[PDB]
Amino acid sequence: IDLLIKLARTMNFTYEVHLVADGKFGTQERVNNSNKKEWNGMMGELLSG
Amino acid sequence: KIVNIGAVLSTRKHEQMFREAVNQANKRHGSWKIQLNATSVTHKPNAIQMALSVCEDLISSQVYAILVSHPPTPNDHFTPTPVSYTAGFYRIPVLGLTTRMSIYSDKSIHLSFLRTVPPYSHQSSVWFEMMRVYSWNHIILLVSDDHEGRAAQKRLETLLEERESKAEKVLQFDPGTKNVTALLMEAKELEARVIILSASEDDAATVYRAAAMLNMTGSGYVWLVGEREISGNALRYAPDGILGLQLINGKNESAHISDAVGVVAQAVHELLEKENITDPPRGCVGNTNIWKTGPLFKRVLMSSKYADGVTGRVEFNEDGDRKFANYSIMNLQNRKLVQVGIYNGTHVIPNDRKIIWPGGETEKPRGYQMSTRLKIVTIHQEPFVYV
Amino acid sequence: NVALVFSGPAYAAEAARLGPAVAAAVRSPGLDVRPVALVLNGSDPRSLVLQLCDLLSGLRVHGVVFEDDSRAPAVAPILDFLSAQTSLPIVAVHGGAALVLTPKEKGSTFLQLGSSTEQQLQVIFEVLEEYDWTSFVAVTTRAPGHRAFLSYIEVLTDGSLVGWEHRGALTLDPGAGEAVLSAQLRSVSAQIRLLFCAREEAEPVFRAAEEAGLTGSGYVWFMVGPPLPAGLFAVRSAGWRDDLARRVAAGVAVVARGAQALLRDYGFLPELGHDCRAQNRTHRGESLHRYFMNITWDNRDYSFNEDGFLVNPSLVVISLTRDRTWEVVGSWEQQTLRLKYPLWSRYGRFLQPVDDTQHLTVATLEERPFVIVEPADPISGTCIRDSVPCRSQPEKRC
Repeated sequence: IDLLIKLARTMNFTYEVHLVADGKFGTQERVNNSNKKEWNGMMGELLSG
Repeated sequence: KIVNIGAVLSTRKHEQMFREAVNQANKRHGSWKIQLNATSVTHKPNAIQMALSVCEDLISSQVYAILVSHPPTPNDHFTPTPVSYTAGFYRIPVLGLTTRMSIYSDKSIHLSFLRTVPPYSHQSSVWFEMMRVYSWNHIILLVSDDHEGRAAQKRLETLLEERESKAEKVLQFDPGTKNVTALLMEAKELEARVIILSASEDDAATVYRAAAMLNMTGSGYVWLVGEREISGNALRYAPDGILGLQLINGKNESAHISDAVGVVAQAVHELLEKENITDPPRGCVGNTNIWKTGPLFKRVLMSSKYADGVTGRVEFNEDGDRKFANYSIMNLQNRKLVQVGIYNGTHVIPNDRKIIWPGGETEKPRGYQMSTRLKIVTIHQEPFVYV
Repeated sequence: NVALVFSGPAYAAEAARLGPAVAAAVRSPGLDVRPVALVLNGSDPRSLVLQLCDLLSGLRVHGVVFEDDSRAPAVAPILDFLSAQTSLPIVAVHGGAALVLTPKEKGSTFLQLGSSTEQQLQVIFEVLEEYDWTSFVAVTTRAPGHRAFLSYIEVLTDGSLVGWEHRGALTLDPGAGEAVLSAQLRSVSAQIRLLFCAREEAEPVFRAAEEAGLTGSGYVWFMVGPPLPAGLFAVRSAGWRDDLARRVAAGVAVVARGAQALLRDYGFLPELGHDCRAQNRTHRGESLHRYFMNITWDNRDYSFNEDGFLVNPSLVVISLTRDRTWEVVGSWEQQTLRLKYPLWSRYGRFLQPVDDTQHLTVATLEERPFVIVEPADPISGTCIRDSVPCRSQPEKRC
């Protein structure tokens, strides 16, 4: 958080910190319910938008 | 000893200038056995009427090709569908024109359907190259939920998957556009301003009207759009900065058929070979066997070369389509069309007139915009991020 | 009133007897079934539109069951347009009108009873791992739908604990030459070959395969499409079973239930097909394919996709015997691979070693720190990695 505040002042951007839905990091997690696989956790949220 | 050509035209008046067109067919290259007959009928009101009228008149003369064109009434391609089935099952060649649809592209059903006019789905090629000179990086596109609409999306995603990092959004909408607005504000958050539309004639005007109350047609936007939504009722309710497309010889069949007939005649000279040239089945009162020499010259027919008519470069690819056709990019301003460029397989831009853009701005507006506020995620780790 | 349209001179004899026979086979309340037999001949698209329309105008038949003799599927599209034109549901039992047709014309009520090119790829892969046939080579020819064929190949091998290996060619030209076909056929790294060939060009490639030296029982071929080398298998989906009267009874069962789907909401008999060309209007059409989801008969699901083909069939794999006869070798009933002719003694039944002598048997025992034998995991269904199968003297153990 302290490092993040430093970047915001330097590059002049605003933010709104929010937590993650499921307390897990990224993982490929290939499953049979989908075609090949889909990202889960923090990593999937970044790609979703 | 007699080579026959069959065709179906639009009107009885169109049956008057046909004989003028076939008059010069005999006086052509060689004419070893080129002795034609009229072999033409009109467009039946019903598809079932056209279904059994193909054999009784055109096949009765034992023709070796069929010419199909759009009916005078702007309906849903009433002419090609009955021909493509009866003649297709007989493996009889058919030449198409004035019908540009993506349904007659896959060879799963319509095995033999070659046409010079490119389909509506081929417009995607000009969109990519046009934005290259203007240096437009990433785009968002709107596609009607239909096979015709979905074909353009497939072509685009095989072209910007190797030389580009895909598109920002591929959001889609139902053809029954009724108060279609809920997805507009979704598009008005990614800062692209370079949206692309490929809908039909009727629904395109609905999108423009839905884009009016949300100031979606203001300055800083560029609308790279297709062809059909410039005419019809889509002419009204449209912004003043459109970049629509065009075809040089669209809706013209008198010159096309004269150019098309000769291409068949050139391929006839290659038919006479060591293979049997047995006449196709006579009539259709009774017959079950399918002749074998039909598919034996489809490659010959599709590989023909003919330097006369339109651009003198009528070359047929694996599908039914010409090569390096001319589109001649249009432009719209104050309820009037105007030419601002020509496309001949490569990007060509003459000075012509200064390009106008939506919102009244006379300069070229870059579509990119940047949002300072951005969302951030974090996790619960004790020494790093307390909660 | 259902139209029992047939095809073939041999079908005329049984047309009369099959009418009353199937009338009492299936009975439903508030529904009268009066099958009408046809003794028409000729495949020319005239009786399919002249006298066929005569039945619609005069007989006023609702629901048509089609039967064909020839295996040529070129006549299927002709009735495909007709079904979408008059909005009459047409069901074909077997024959030429059995191959799939995707995409179909909009607003079409064509119903197909067969197997597509997607479920067939699934079922043959279970048999491959059943007999430990992981290594394979798949080739194809110039086909209207080989693009979806090749794309679906790698999806199957993308998973599973077993590590698949794949190889194959792109196409072959029978008219290129005998030496030409064998020239590119040498690029093979497996004993199993898969092909997708048309009916007309099926024989020349098979005949040219003899010159390659690949015809005996040491190599196997899997037929994907709908002088014969040994080891030929095919999928029929009960094509050789259910006889004829039982098959034609299934078609009238779904049609009868098709009405009860819409009469339970409201009792109305449509008259769309009462006239072919008397009315110059075809805009009146609704719920053409909105029915026929939950159709149950003969303890088998008859669910139909949006395209109008069966999605839950009873597939059976057919094997070729040395006496040039076709017989069943396994069953695929609701995603089950119970099979027959057990797989013990690998490189035994259906696969011989043509050469090598490198198949040397090894005897072993169990001593805990040196060799460890434990049963395999039932959920995985295969030997764990960093392990070898150990047949006993038979249950596979790692």
